[PDB]
Amino acid sequence: KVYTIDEAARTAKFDETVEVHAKLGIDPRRSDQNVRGTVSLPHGLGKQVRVLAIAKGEKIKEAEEAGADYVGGEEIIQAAAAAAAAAAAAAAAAAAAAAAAAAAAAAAAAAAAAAAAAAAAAAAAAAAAAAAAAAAAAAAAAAAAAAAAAAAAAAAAAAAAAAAAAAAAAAAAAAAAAAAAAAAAAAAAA
Amino acid sequence: KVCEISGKRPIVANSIQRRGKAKREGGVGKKTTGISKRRQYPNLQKVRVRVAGQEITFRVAASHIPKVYELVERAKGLRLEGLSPKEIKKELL
Amino acid sequence: MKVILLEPLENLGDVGQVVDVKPGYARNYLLPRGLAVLATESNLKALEARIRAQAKRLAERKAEAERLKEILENLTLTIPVRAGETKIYGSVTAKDIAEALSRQHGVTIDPKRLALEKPIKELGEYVLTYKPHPEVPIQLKVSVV
RNA sequence: GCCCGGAUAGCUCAGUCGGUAGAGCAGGGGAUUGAAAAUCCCCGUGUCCUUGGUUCGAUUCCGAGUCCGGGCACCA
RNA sequence: CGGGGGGAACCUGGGGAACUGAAACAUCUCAGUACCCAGAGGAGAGGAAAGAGAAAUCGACUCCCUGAGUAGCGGCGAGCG
RNA sequence: CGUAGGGAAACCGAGUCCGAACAGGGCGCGUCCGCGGCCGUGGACCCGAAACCGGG
RNA sequence: CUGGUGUUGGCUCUUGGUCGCGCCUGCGUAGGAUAGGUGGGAGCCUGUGAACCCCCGCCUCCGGGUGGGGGGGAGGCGCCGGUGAAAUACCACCCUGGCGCGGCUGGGGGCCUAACCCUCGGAUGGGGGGACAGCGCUUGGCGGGCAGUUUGACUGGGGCGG
RNA sequence: GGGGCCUGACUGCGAGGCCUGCAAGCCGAGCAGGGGCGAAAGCCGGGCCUAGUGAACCGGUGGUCCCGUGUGGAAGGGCCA
Repeated sequence: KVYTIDEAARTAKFDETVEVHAKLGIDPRRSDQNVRGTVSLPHGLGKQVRVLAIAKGEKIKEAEEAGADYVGGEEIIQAAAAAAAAAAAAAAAAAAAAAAAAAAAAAAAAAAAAAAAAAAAAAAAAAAAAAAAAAAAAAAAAAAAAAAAAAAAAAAAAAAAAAAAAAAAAAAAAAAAAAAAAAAAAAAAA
Repeated sequence: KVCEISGKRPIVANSIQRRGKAKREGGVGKKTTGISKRRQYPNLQKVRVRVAGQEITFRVAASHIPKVYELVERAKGLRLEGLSPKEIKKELL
Repeated sequence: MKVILLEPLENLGDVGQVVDVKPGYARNYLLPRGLAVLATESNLKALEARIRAQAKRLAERKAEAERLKEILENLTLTIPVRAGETKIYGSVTAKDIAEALSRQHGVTIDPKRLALEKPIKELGEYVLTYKPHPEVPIQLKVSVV
């Protein structure tokens, strides 16, 4: 109407099952694309941001409590490497990549915000917020959204997640917005 | 021949044969390989029409056909008849 | 091709309808068969003039009926017929009714636009309806002497 | 110069709509026969031209180098 | 009432060549020339900006001198302008 | 026309062009009229084709 | 000769391409079974009448998949579980192929008559042909029937040869 | 002939000559840039030398201080290759 009306969700009970969907170019040029691993978003959304990180035996204190729950160390590296029906994500600092034991038996991990010692640091807001989704053969898009109690707090994806549109080199025009799920669907410009 | 309405008449034009890649593409450019005189005719057609009593045809270029159905509408407000198929057309302007 | 109809037709009909067609059709069919005419503004405005006239010229005979309704819709007639008992000796057709009502109130009436079946032939109370379109039921009273 | 089509066993060539590599013929042995064919049986041949990549894998999907096959142009 | 036909050139319009030049030749040139037709008149055409073109610009058209063999056009040839 | 040249140009100027360059090197001091020689354009020293085109 | 357009019209049958939208679509191995991808996702469906049985279309890998209509009655699904690369309900963008109506333009096939065209003891009409043919503009092609031309030099004459 | 490091099969210039109707053809010391080999002196602007070539015009690429039809940009030109 005169803007993209989130409070036009006025279909069951507790609503955090709304979404943002779209489409773009198919194998544009020759590679593909990649979303911002947990887009920081102008709202922390107060979500239980499950960070199943890849810390050391030293980051068991504050790698958890920077807007998350559980974090392990060397006890989930080599001990949880032999499990195919049981056993967000930070990254081991400097350069110690996770495909030496944690790619054994496509997931979801870019990195965590820098500090060189802590995670819940002397300035920590962008660390518990919105989601991300990479390629998808046909289309792509497909992200999460927001909570049931939010007037203006839901319209946070106009120049943020719908401006994740910064990894589509060339093909056509990388936008075909269509938001809302588990009830209905509205579609809007960004 | 000529349009009785418009005055249009066959005009003389050239027929130019060319060859070559247009400069605006691959280039070198085109080369006229023969020009020659020829004419373009107006698209003349036939319009039989009732009007007053008598039948009256026009020789007229297709572009101008409607212009006749204008006259027939302008012709209603007139005193006419008197065995005059051709003498109508004349008076039909 | 813009044209205004006359003789209604299939796919395009009731007179005076402006509708668009193939110039070949108009030109080699409708116009020469007088089944429609060019939708020239010359004619188009003359069409407006057929409507604007008749149309409103007909809210006369409609608003004039209600101007005559608001005199007899309430007013009474009263006929001093020469009758015997409850039954009457002669009848009372409208040529009487209409006439009596002229010489009783100075108003003209058609013996035709009534709502009459039989000629009464019977003393009592009756109130018939009039015509056309919206209708005006006049009130009448039957008597003796 | 630019757009098409192709490559799979010795030869000519089929196909998952991403999960099987196959006809036919030549080629070698066996049955038939006065014979040579045509017959009938059995057995060999696979960088599926090339590295990459999508994906749980690929022989068909995509980028690609490559060689032939056409096709349409152009040539101061 | 008009028309018609004539008139040395000159004018406008409708049609419109070739030799030639390019040291051959086709694009190009000769040339919208020659010629044919129609029309006009003492002249004809044109003529009061839906113009020019870079100037707070000029102000119908025609003719002469300039501008200038410049601007350009051109098998960027011949040459045209 | 001449009093200014260089550069394709923007431009700069007794200089300027290439060049990164206080290397090098390239280009960088009358008109008007008469007369005569010659040249270009028009037959252009005179005569001559075979032919081509238009209209009769 | 030929495509496109104009002159050029009615009425049908038939179909393409497209895009609106709405319904389907999917069966390598394991796996309840016919799992299209990626994300949501712990709640939904039912008196906005479910479980169970029959008639009935459509699709098929012949296993089932799915829709209408009848009856009926307060009960169904997912999570869990397990196998897989991916798991289930439900909602989202997302054609892999197919139908169902829409619009937009595209093609054939029929019938018509009134433009055009031929005819008729002369007709504002009657026959026949007929939206083709003819003619305008435009596209490519065939094209000594015709036109304009070109067909080099050296050379113990020219040609031939070189 | 064999080996080692290399890319001077350089960029910007060229005193001066050979040859010579023109236009071409050929040799060139030396200076600057930034290099290569050498301890260095020095040498390197392809190849033991003399054939392996094609003016202009017209286009194509890649560059680029330039031009850009009133102005800003385009279109299209020029310049270098």
